[PDB]
Amino acid sequence: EMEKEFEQIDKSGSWAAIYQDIRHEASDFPCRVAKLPKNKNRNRYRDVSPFDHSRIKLHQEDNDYINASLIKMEEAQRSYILTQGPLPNTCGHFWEMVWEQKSRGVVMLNRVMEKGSLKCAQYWPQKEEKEMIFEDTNLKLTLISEDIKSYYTVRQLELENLTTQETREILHFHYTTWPDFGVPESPASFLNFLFKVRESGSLSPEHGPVVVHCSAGIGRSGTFCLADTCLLLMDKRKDPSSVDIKKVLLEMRKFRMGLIQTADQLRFSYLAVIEGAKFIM
Repeated sequence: EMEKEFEQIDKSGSWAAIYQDIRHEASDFPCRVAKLPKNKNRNRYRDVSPFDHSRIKLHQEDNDYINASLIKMEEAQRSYILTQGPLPNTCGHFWEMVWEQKSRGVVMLNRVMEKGSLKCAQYWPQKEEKEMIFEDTNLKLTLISEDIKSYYTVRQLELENLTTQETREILHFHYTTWPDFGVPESPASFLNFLFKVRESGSLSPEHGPVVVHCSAGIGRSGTFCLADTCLLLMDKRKDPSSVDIKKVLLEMRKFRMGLIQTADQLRFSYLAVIEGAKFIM
């Protein structure tokens, strides 16, 4: 199984080398809209832009820009919208997207503050009596319930379109235990978090694409999507050992750049997929 390849990369300590080749082979498409001056304040990092061909467009006649890419996995029959962590001024857009794309879940893989800095705005309400209102996109968000576990937290939020008065329930899955530096020591927690999300039905086809974010929306976000898809494939293909992580990662990078930011996260993905293959099988 790919575990063989895994143990061999380790024996050779050639991860950084395997990871680099991935970067070189990675697709490179234009990001015209993202780089336009009017959308400058709408991007978190200068080096993390969405390709034009796959960016999510807000349903605003005005400005339809939001740093977010739709990753469409044909064979796995799975789609994800990867995005950067909401900025002070793009929280309304963020929710407008969730609303227009008919998303059921939002997966957060970072803490609001990491390494003594703000990795993203507080875009959801912390107390149920203090709803939030985004006047620019005309949406209301209310905390309904919050369940705090050891490595993650699940929140039931209510999103209302103040325009149409229509209401929807968004499940917010927050992975709170990713270390400030490096990757998790054990894929155990990550895989459970993944399974929790799957169980919610947030990944299922009847709903829009699950929104997934980190700070840049490529590192931990890549890991999440890559593990999920690879597991689905091993799960539906006649020959599970035929699933190639490297080929899938490149298929994903056709939709958003930089997924998996380190040779170390790459290893961890390999790890997660393998352990997850065992818990399933």
